Amino acid sequence: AYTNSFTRGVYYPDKVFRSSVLHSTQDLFLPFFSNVTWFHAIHPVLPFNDGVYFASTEKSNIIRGWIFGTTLDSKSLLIVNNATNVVIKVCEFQFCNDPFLGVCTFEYVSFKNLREFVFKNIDGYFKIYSKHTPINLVRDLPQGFSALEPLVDLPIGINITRFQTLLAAYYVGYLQPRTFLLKYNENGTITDAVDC
Amino acid sequence: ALDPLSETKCTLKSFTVEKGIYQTSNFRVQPTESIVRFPNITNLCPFGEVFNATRFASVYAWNRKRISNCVADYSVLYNSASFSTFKCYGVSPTKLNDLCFTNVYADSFVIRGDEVRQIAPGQTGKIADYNYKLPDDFTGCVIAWNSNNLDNYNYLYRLFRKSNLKPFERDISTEIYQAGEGFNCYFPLQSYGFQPTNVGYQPYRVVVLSFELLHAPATVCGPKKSTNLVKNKCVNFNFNGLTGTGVLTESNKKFLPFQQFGRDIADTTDAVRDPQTL
Amino acid sequence: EVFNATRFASVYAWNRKRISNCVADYSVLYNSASFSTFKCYGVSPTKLN
Amino acid sequence: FGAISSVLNDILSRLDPPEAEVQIDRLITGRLQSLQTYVTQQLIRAAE
Amino acid sequence: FGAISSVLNDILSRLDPPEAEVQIDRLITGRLQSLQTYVTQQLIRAAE
Amino acid sequence: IQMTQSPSTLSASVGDRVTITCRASQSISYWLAWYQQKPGKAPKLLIYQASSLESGVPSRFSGSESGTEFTLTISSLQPDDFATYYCQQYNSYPYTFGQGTKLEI
Amino acid sequence: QVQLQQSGAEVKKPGESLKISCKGSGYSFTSYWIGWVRQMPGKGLEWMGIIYPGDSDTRYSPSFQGQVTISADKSISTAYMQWSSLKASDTAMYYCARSFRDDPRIAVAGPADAFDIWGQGTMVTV
Ligand SMILES: *[C@@H]1O[C@H](CO)[C@@H](O[C@@H]2O[C@H](CO)[C@@H](O)[C@H](O)[C@H]2NC(C)=O)[C@H](O)[C@H]1NC(C)=O
Ligand SMILES: *[C@@H]1O[C@H](CO)[C@@H](O[C@@H]2O[C@H](CO)[C@@H](O)[C@H](O)[C@H]2NC(C)=O)[C@H](O)[C@H]1NC(C)=O
Ligand SMILES: *[C@@H]1O[C@H](CO)[C@@H](O)[C@H](O)[C@H]1NC(C)=O
Ligand SMILES: *[C@@H]1O[C@H](CO)[C@@H](O)[C@H](O)[C@H]1NC(C)=O
Ligand SMILES: *[C@@H]1O[C@H](CO)[C@@H](O)[C@H](O)[C@H]1NC(C)=O
Repeated sequence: AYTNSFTRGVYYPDKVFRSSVLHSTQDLFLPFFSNVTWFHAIHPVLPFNDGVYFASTEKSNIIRGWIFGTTLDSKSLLIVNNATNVVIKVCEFQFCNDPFLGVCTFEYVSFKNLREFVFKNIDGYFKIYSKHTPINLVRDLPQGFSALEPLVDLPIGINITRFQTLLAAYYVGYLQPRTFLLKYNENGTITDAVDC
Repeated sequence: ALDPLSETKCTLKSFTVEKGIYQTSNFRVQPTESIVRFPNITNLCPFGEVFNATRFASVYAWNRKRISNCVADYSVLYNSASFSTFKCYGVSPTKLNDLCFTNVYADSFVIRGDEVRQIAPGQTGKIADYNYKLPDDFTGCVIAWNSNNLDNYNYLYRLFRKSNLKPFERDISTEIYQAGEGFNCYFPLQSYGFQPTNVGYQPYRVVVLSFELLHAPATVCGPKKSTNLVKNKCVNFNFNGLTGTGVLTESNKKFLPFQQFGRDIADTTDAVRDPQTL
Repeated sequence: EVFNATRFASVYAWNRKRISNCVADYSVLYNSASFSTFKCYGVSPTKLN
Repeated sequence: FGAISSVLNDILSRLDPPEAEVQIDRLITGRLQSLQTYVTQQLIRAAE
Repeated sequence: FGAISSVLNDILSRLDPPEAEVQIDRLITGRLQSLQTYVTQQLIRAAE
Repeated sequence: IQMTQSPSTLSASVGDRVTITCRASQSISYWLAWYQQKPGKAPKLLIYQASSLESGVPSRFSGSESGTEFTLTISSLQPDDFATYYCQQYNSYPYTFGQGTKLEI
Repeated sequence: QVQLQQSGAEVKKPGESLKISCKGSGYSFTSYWIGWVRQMPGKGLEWMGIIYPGDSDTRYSPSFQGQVTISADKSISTAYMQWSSLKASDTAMYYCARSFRDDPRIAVAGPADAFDIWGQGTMVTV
């Protein structure tokens, strides 16, 4: 199954505020109107060649975390929150091959909703790009634009070539070093862009 | 320098100047005071944990420590004669005490004597080829001591590898020799020829202060003292290393929680978020 | 015969050997630690081979 | 213009006078050449 | 233009980046200055 | 830089924490190895390179360093910790050793 | 099972020679540095001498020049400490010393420490 990525997959390129300018950049991005793969969850480890833009269609928060590494078996990122404490580590964890939660190497303890996530490492800088918006649709990814901002900067510096979710429609579009045209509004918010 | 009449005579190079209008110089409002603006990050940084450090790792497994929420007092470090060579490229050895970085990395590793020149932007060699290479545009300073007295068969280096490794990259492998698994191809890593019983063949330890000048919330600043903030007065201001002359007025711009400062078309900083009071 | 040769000439009587019809295997020369410094001005140490 | 930074104040605050001379000379060559292209193009268009 | 060779591919196939940067800097400076002289001559001749 | 070790004897009970010193004989900052010897058998490493734990020894025995004065520390005394111990440096040739300590009821 | 198979106790008198052993079993004897440390009865150990058995690189201590000829035998794996004129002062429990291995063991395997594992101890009683 595949789908057309209309406009989603854009984030804030830098930390410099601008207003009513047209700044162009050339980095790893998801091209516009490109082919992205679709997955449904009624009745998968993929590569991470040059950055994978992750889009999540969550209804009951089935996906609770992701793994990023090479082994992914009792040896590697983990994101878990028991509704009271967000725990994120890149340890060589002692978990099963299919880790779950019933109902270290980084030695600091860190549909209705769309939880977009651009999990990328720039010299180790693991910037969390996210933006949530309410929708009402079950068919496929709704068309829309959202400028994602970095939330936390953790120097993971780990090798990411494969990824696996933790118990949605994930679109593995390998971000390519392509030139993009971005437009900042008067309020410093990206309103529209052109994959040039 | 007396009066505009003499200024006109001077710029016309004649004792008798003709009637008219002439541009002589540029009227510049001199800074009346000096403003220093830096965040409340008074937490001193443990630079002793890397300079007075008793432990150091080898080059094949060079450890890196991210530095944040620090006070970088380079005064005693620069004035100390422990630095045999202090070759700063992106910054100055004497202008370290006033700069403030947003985030920097500290790398510690050991190198031989003849390879000191190899720790520099745009260099080659055994280490710069197969063990550890620096960025061609690296900004910062290289610290190498006359560690012959300070710094024994436990210092390693690589000999054979596929190709060069990216700057600041960490590659750790203890097998898979080039040509000659338990065959002639064996352990591709050999130790240095040092010994407590053993000038150019003597060890020289190196530390590199990789100064990352990327735009970010400032964490490590020098030992500077902040002053009171005045408005509508061109002064010599200093906002986290950004200097210049201008007025500081309360702006109505709505900065986002992640966006630190703004810029104009001229790539000059148009607005600055005061680090002490947001 | 020019690098690992035993007998060599002095600087006031510097010898020269014309080299032709050769396969210049620069690989062993470059990867070998026999050269303390390789200061090339028209070429590069890695771009020899 | 081949300089390590395009902010003149940053260059001044970072580089000691010895290498700052070479860096500022590079920046001056670049900016003066660009201003020469500017004045030549502007003056040709002004002659038009 | 003061470079060790007149062919770009010859410069590339001989010099590693750490010094090819400076050599290509000299070559591009010369070639860009020549293009600048050329476009200024073309502009004044086109004005005529 | 003189070598002085303390004490001559150490009297305590189970569960007690003790702290002794092995002051550096010379500039031995980098390479020093700590040894644990039981009465009648060969000594075993406590802390080699002055910062690394050795295998085969319980964690209650530990060593520390401070400039020219180093440290051997027992966090939790046990009834079988009544023995004599020696400390040694190996940074520069030749290598020297310690003196010892005895416990009584 | 790396083991310095050190010889048994020898009971002799001053004047004659002695051939003691420190044998490698279950590993490569050339890997670990064989340090010679002397532990007199009632006191601690003492570095008496050193030899590199790889090429018979021998360094006699100043107090042992001429009276002690330390050597090594690699065929039957007997690291030697030969007293050409045995001394009553050398009656002690001799422990041939191995070297530690914690970082890049295959690289050096030697001179890391002075105690990895010792045999039953060659008790030289003169
Ligand atoms: C991350 O791991 C992958 C392996 O999954 C590395 O990719 C390989 O690179 C090595 C380099 O020596 C090659 O030998 C392999 O054949 C490559 N395999 C594949 C599937 O591409 C990658 O280089 C690693 N990246 C980092 C930064 O360590
Ligand atoms: C690094 O360690 C040295 C050694 O301890 C420090 O130097 C001593 O300096 C303090 C500071 O005044 C004196 O009080 C001590 O008396 C000095 N030691 C001796 C033996 O005289 C040094 O301060 C530390 N820090 C730096 C930056 O060098
Ligand atoms: C993406 O490519 C597949 C072929 O692998 C095709 O079946 C699918 O229709 C394409 N998606 C779009 C949106 O064109
Ligand atoms: C969640 O887990 C953390 C540690 O993983 C723990 O400290 C915390 O108490 C847990 N909270 C709940 C509500 O279980
Ligand atoms: C020259 O001889 C030395 C002797 O050890 C050897 O290591 C080196 O590889 C030789 N050089 C060439 C080019 O063969």
